[PDB]
Amino acid sequence: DQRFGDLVFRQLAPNVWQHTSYLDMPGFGAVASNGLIVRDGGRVLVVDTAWTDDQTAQILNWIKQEINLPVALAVVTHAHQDKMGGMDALHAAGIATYANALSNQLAPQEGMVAAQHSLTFAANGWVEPATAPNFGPLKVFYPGPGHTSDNITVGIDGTDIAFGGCLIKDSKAKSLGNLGDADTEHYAASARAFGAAFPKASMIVMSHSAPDSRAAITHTARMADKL
Ligand SMILES: O=c1c(O)c(-c2ccc(O)c(O)c2)oc2cc(O)cc(O)c12
Ligand SMILES: [Zn+2]
Repeated sequence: DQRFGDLVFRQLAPNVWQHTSYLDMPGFGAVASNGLIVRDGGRVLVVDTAWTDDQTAQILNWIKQEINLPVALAVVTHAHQDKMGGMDALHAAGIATYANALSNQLAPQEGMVAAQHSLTFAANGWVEPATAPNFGPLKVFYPGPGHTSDNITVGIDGTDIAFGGCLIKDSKAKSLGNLGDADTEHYAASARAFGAAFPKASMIVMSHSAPDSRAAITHTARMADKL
Protein backbone atom coordinates (compact mmCIF):
# COMPACT_ATOMS: atom_id res chain seq x y z
CA ASP A 1 0.00 0.00 0.00
CA GLN A 2 1.14 3.54 -0.79
CA ARG A 3 0.49 6.31 1.73
CA PHE A 4 -0.69 9.54 0.12
CA GLY A 5 -1.57 12.32 2.53
CA ASP A 6 -4.70 11.32 4.41
CA LEU A 7 -5.48 8.43 2.07
CA VAL A 8 -3.93 5.13 1.00
CA PHE A 9 -3.62 3.84 -2.56
CA ARG A 10 -2.90 0.38 -3.91
CA GLN A 11 -2.61 -1.05 -7.42
CA LEU A 12 -4.66 -4.15 -8.19
CA ALA A 13 -4.21 -4.30 -11.95
CA PRO A 14 -1.98 -2.46 -14.51
CA ASN A 15 -4.95 -0.15 -15.19
CA VAL A 16 -6.95 -0.60 -11.97
CA TRP A 17 -6.08 1.22 -8.75
CA GLN A 18 -7.81 1.13 -5.37
CA HIS A 19 -8.17 4.06 -2.99
CA THR A 20 -8.90 4.04 0.74
CA SER A 21 -10.54 6.95 2.57
CA TYR A 22 -10.51 7.19 6.36
CA LEU A 23 -13.15 8.88 8.47
CA ASP A 24 -12.23 9.93 12.00
CA MET A 25 -14.99 8.85 14.35
CA PRO A 26 -14.45 9.73 18.04
CA GLY A 27 -14.74 6.69 20.27
CA PHE A 28 -14.42 4.22 17.41
CA GLY A 29 -11.42 5.18 15.30
CA ALA A 30 -10.90 5.43 11.57
CA VAL A 31 -13.44 3.91 9.19
CA ALA A 32 -11.94 2.90 5.86
CA SER A 33 -13.87 3.17 2.61
CA ASN A 34 -12.35 1.75 -0.59
CA GLY A 35 -12.97 2.74 -4.19
CA LEU A 36 -11.84 1.90 -7.72
CA ILE A 37 -9.92 3.92 -10.30
CA VAL A 38 -9.81 2.49 -13.83
CA ARG A 39 -7.97 3.94 -16.82
CA ASP A 40 -9.63 3.55 -20.22
CA GLY A 41 -7.25 4.74 -22.89
CA GLY A 42 -6.83 8.45 -22.37
CA ARG A 43 -9.65 8.86 -19.88
CA VAL A 44 -10.10 7.96 -16.22
CA LEU A 45 -13.19 6.31 -14.74
CA VAL A 46 -13.81 6.46 -10.99
CA VAL A 47 -16.13 4.27 -8.96
CA ASP A 48 -17.58 5.76 -5.76
CA THR A 49 -16.27 8.76 -3.83
CA ALA A 50 -14.62 9.33 -0.45
CA TRP A 51 -16.16 10.02 2.96
CA THR A 52 -15.86 13.75 2.40
CA ASP A 53 -15.50 16.11 -0.57
CA ASP A 54 -12.06 17.13 0.67
CA GLN A 55 -10.85 13.53 0.59
CA THR A 56 -12.47 13.09 -2.81
CA ALA A 57 -10.50 16.09 -4.08
CA GLN A 58 -7.38 14.37 -2.74
CA ILE A 59 -8.16 11.41 -5.00
CA LEU A 60 -8.44 13.73 -8.00
CA ASN A 61 -5.02 15.09 -7.05
CA TRP A 62 -3.54 11.61 -7.08
CA ILE A 63 -5.19 10.86 -10.43
CA LYS A 64 -3.77 14.06 -11.95
CA GLN A 65 -0.35 13.31 -10.45
CA GLU A 66 0.12 9.62 -11.28
CA ILE A 67 -2.16 9.16 -14.29
CA ASN A 68 -2.31 12.80 -15.47
CA LEU A 69 -5.51 11.98 -17.35
CA PRO A 70 -8.95 13.63 -17.02
CA VAL A 71 -11.88 11.86 -15.39
CA ALA A 72 -14.69 11.12 -17.85
CA LEU A 73 -17.41 10.19 -15.38
CA ALA A 74 -17.96 8.87 -11.87
CA VAL A 75 -20.35 6.10 -10.84
CA VAL A 76 -21.44 5.58 -7.24
CA THR A 77 -22.81 2.38 -5.69
CA HIS A 78 -25.53 3.93 -3.49
CA ALA A 79 -26.79 7.08 -1.76
CA HIS A 80 -24.70 6.70 1.38
CA GLN A 81 -22.17 9.02 3.03
CA ASP A 82 -19.52 6.28 2.86
CA LYS A 83 -19.69 6.27 -0.94
CA MET A 84 -21.32 9.58 -1.89
CA GLY A 85 -19.46 11.84 0.50
CA GLY A 86 -17.65 13.60 -2.30
CA MET A 87 -20.39 14.65 -4.70
CA ASP A 88 -19.70 18.38 -4.59
CA ALA A 89 -16.00 17.81 -5.23
CA LEU A 90 -16.93 16.00 -8.44
CA HIS A 91 -19.41 18.67 -9.55
CA ALA A 92 -16.86 21.36 -8.70
CA ALA A 93 -14.34 19.57 -10.90
CA GLY A 94 -16.90 19.24 -13.68
CA ILE A 95 -17.06 15.47 -13.67
CA ALA A 96 -20.33 13.87 -14.78
CA THR A 97 -21.86 11.89 -11.94
CA TYR A 98 -23.86 8.73 -12.59
CA ALA A 99 -26.02 7.14 -9.90
CA ASN A 100 -28.99 4.79 -9.60
CA ALA A 101 -32.44 6.32 -10.13
CA LEU A 102 -33.47 5.36 -6.60
CA SER A 103 -30.19 6.67 -5.19
CA ASN A 104 -30.85 10.11 -6.69
CA GLN A 105 -34.29 10.00 -5.07
CA LEU A 106 -33.05 8.90 -1.64
CA ALA A 107 -29.91 11.07 -1.71
CA PRO A 108 -31.73 14.33 -0.69
CA GLN A 109 -33.44 12.40 2.10
CA GLU A 110 -30.15 10.97 3.33
CA GLY A 111 -28.67 14.46 3.20
CA MET A 112 -26.52 13.80 0.16
CA VAL A 113 -26.31 15.52 -3.22
CA ALA A 114 -27.92 13.50 -6.00
CA ALA A 115 -25.88 12.76 -9.12
CA GLN A 116 -26.36 14.52 -12.45
CA HIS A 117 -27.34 11.31 -14.22
CA SER A 118 -29.71 8.54 -13.22
CA LEU A 119 -29.06 4.93 -14.21
CA THR A 120 -32.05 2.85 -15.24
CA PHE A 121 -32.03 -0.90 -14.66
CA ALA A 122 -33.75 -3.79 -16.39
CA ALA A 123 -35.86 -6.56 -14.82
CA ASN A 124 -32.79 -8.81 -14.86
CA GLY A 125 -30.78 -6.31 -12.85
CA TRP A 126 -28.56 -5.24 -15.75
CA VAL A 127 -28.12 -1.53 -16.42
CA GLU A 128 -29.89 -0.04 -19.42
CA PRO A 129 -27.26 0.96 -22.03
CA ALA A 130 -29.42 4.00 -22.83
CA THR A 131 -28.59 5.57 -19.47
CA ALA A 132 -25.00 4.34 -19.72
CA PRO A 133 -23.35 6.41 -22.48
CA ASN A 134 -19.64 5.70 -22.96
CA PHE A 135 -19.24 3.63 -19.80
CA GLY A 136 -16.61 1.45 -21.41
CA PRO A 137 -15.45 -1.33 -19.06
CA LEU A 138 -17.77 -0.13 -16.28
CA LYS A 139 -20.53 -2.73 -16.38
CA VAL A 140 -23.25 -1.88 -13.88
CA PHE A 141 -25.52 -4.48 -12.31
CA TYR A 142 -28.31 -4.07 -9.77
CA PRO A 143 -28.46 -7.18 -7.53
CA GLY A 144 -31.51 -6.10 -5.57
CA PRO A 145 -32.40 -5.14 -1.97
CA GLY A 146 -29.32 -5.80 0.15
CA HIS A 147 -27.35 -3.21 2.14
CA THR A 148 -29.94 -0.76 0.85
CA SER A 149 -32.67 -0.72 -1.77
CA ASP A 150 -30.61 1.43 -4.13
CA ASN A 151 -27.28 -0.43 -3.95
CA ILE A 152 -25.68 -1.45 -7.22
CA THR A 153 -22.55 -3.33 -8.21
CA VAL A 154 -19.99 -2.61 -10.93
CA GLY A 155 -17.80 -5.05 -12.82
CA ILE A 156 -14.62 -4.08 -14.65
CA ASP A 157 -14.98 -5.58 -18.13
CA GLY A 158 -11.71 -6.79 -19.58
CA THR A 159 -10.59 -7.89 -16.15
CA ASP A 160 -11.52 -10.51 -13.55
CA ILE A 161 -12.25 -7.79 -11.01
CA ALA A 162 -15.65 -6.79 -9.64
CA PHE A 163 -16.80 -4.23 -7.09
CA GLY A 164 -19.24 -5.47 -4.46
CA GLY A 165 -19.57 -2.05 -2.85
CA CYS A 166 -20.81 -2.14 0.73
CA LEU A 167 -23.12 -5.05 -0.03
CA ILE A 168 -20.60 -7.87 -0.26
CA LYS A 169 -18.42 -8.63 2.74
CA ASP A 170 -15.05 -10.38 2.97
CA SER A 171 -14.70 -14.13 3.54
CA LYS A 172 -13.26 -13.38 6.98
CA ALA A 173 -16.09 -11.14 8.15
CA LYS A 174 -18.30 -11.93 11.14
CA SER A 175 -20.95 -9.30 10.52
CA LEU A 176 -22.77 -7.89 7.49
CA GLY A 177 -22.11 -4.36 8.66
CA ASN A 178 -24.69 -1.58 8.81
CA LEU A 179 -28.07 -3.28 8.43
CA GLY A 180 -30.15 -0.20 9.17
CA ASP A 181 -31.81 0.32 5.80
CA ALA A 182 -30.78 -3.14 4.68
CA ASP A 183 -33.18 -5.79 3.43
CA THR A 184 -33.01 -8.77 5.76
CA GLU A 185 -35.04 -10.90 3.33
CA HIS A 186 -33.40 -10.29 -0.06
CA TYR A 187 -29.84 -9.80 1.20
CA ALA A 188 -28.70 -13.34 0.38
CA ALA A 189 -30.65 -13.40 -2.89
CA SER A 190 -29.05 -10.12 -3.99
CA ALA A 191 -25.57 -11.21 -2.88
CA ARG A 192 -25.90 -14.40 -4.91
CA ALA A 193 -27.20 -12.41 -7.89
CA PHE A 194 -23.97 -10.42 -8.03
CA GLY A 195 -21.95 -13.62 -8.00
CA ALA A 196 -24.01 -15.00 -10.87
CA ALA A 197 -23.75 -11.80 -12.89
CA PHE A 198 -19.95 -11.80 -12.65
CA PRO A 199 -18.86 -15.47 -12.30
CA LYS A 200 -15.49 -14.84 -13.94
CA ALA A 201 -14.50 -12.18 -11.42
CA SER A 202 -11.86 -13.65 -9.11
CA MET A 203 -11.04 -10.41 -7.31
CA ILE A 204 -14.00 -9.03 -5.40
CA VAL A 205 -13.24 -5.53 -4.18
CA MET A 206 -15.45 -3.99 -1.52
CA SER A 207 -15.61 -0.74 0.44
CA HIS A 208 -14.83 -1.93 3.98
CA SER A 209 -12.45 -4.78 3.24
CA ALA A 210 -9.37 -5.41 1.11
CA PRO A 211 -9.94 -7.21 -2.26
CA ASP A 212 -11.01 -10.77 -1.54
CA SER A 213 -11.77 -13.85 -3.62
CA ARG A 214 -15.13 -15.25 -4.73
CA ALA A 215 -15.34 -16.80 -1.27
CA ALA A 216 -16.38 -13.36 -0.06
CA ILE A 217 -19.62 -13.61 -2.03
CA THR A 218 -20.48 -17.06 -0.71
CA HIS A 219 -19.56 -15.98 2.81
CA THR A 220 -21.80 -12.93 2.59
CA ALA A 221 -24.68 -15.04 1.26
CA ARG A 222 -24.15 -17.64 3.99
CA MET A 223 -24.31 -14.93 6.65
CA ALA A 224 -27.33 -13.28 5.03
CA ASP A 225 -28.95 -16.71 4.81
CA LYS A 226 -29.49 -16.43 8.55
CA LEU A 227 -31.74 -13.38 8.42
O1 LIG B 1 -20.47 2.01 5.96
C1 LIG B 1 -20.80 2.50 7.03
C2 LIG B 1 -20.00 2.36 8.16
O2 LIG B 1 -18.85 1.65 8.08
C3 LIG B 1 -20.42 2.96 9.34
C4 LIG B 1 -19.94 2.53 10.58
C5 LIG B 1 -19.13 1.41 10.68
C6 LIG B 1 -18.69 0.98 11.92
C7 LIG B 1 -19.06 1.67 13.07
O3 LIG B 1 -18.62 1.25 14.29
C8 LIG B 1 -19.87 2.80 12.97
O4 LIG B 1 -20.24 3.47 14.10
C9 LIG B 1 -20.31 3.23 11.73
O5 LIG B 1 -21.26 4.03 9.30
C10 LIG B 1 -22.21 3.94 8.33
C11 LIG B 1 -23.41 4.61 8.50
C12 LIG B 1 -24.39 4.58 7.50
O6 LIG B 1 -25.56 5.25 7.67
C13 LIG B 1 -24.16 3.86 6.34
C14 LIG B 1 -22.96 3.18 6.17
O7 LIG B 1 -22.75 2.47 5.02
C15 LIG B 1 -21.98 3.22 7.16
ZN1 LIG C 1 -24.17 2.28 2.47
